[PDB]
Parts: sequence; structure tokens; C-alpha cells
Amino acid sequence: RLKKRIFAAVSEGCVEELRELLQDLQDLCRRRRGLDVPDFLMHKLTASDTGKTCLMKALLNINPNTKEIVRILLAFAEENDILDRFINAEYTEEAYEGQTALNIAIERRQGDIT
Amino acid sequence: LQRARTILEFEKMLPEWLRSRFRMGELCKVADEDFRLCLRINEVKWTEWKTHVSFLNEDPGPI
Repeated sequence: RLKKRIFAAVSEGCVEELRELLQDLQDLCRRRRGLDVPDFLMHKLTASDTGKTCLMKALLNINPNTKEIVRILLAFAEENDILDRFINAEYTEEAYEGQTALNIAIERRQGDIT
Repeated sequence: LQRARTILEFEKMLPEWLRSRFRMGELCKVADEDFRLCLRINEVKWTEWKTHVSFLNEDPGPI
């Protein structure tokens, strides 16, 4: 149920709730076999039915504190060496195939986040 | 206005089981614990550009 509280906090704009869910995600991953840890951490931040990431979920819901949230998710993925595949993930369903996070930020008219 | 009077007069002489077959609108959840029958209309507007905040669905396709 760590996946549910991250997608909910990233939509509403809960900064202090989000940092604590990420640190508990840091703790669950460090006690592991250590074989496919980048495959395990992208399994948590992605809805399995659509391919939507928590970065996409924030950009679809523009808040008064959106620009602070995006900096938290990018600084988190950088220290786990997955900044490339986190920022270039795509939708997988046939309705929205190919849509990325840069696509969402332009449509929502977010000139600073782009 | 003349054709509208013809339509409503035809509608009153239908049996009640056949009134249920021809049903305008769809049942939609517009708020928390609030279910209303609604009619859908599409629109294209090129002049007022705004960031979209208020919506019922994040995913914009026919679902």
C-alpha cells in the first residue's frame, strides 16, 4: 500500500507526506537480494495497467506546490541511477501509446517545468 | 416549435415498457455520493487558452 499513498499525495500536493513515503521506499529496497533493484524501484513508481508514473500523475494535477514536488522526484531518481528511464517512460495502452511527461507539461502550459 | 409539439405527443402514446428502451442520457457520478442523469455535448474552442484544472476524469478518451 506504499504505491497507493504516493500517487494520492502527489496529486493533492502533500510535500511533507511525500518525503516520508520516499524514505520508507529507500528502506524497503536496501534489505534485498540486490539483483534487479532498478527493476524493483520502477515496479513501485509505475501503475501496472497503464504505464503511468508518479511524475505523470503530478503533471496531470496542477497544484499551487507542483514545482516543488517535481524537484523532489527528480532528485530522488538521480541518486538511484535511473534518471534516464524514469523521465522517458511511456504509456502502453493502445489509446495513449507514446505519451510522455514532456508531452503532458506542454499541454498544461507549464513553461517553467518544461 | 411545430415539430417539437409533434415529438412530445408521440412520446405520450408509448407503453411504459417501451419508454424505458428509448432513454435519453447516461448515469454519471458528478460528486461524492451524487449520481445524476446527464447529456453529453462535445466542443472545440480556439480562442481562450487556459490550464485545465476542473475535470471529472484524468484520462481524456472515450472510456
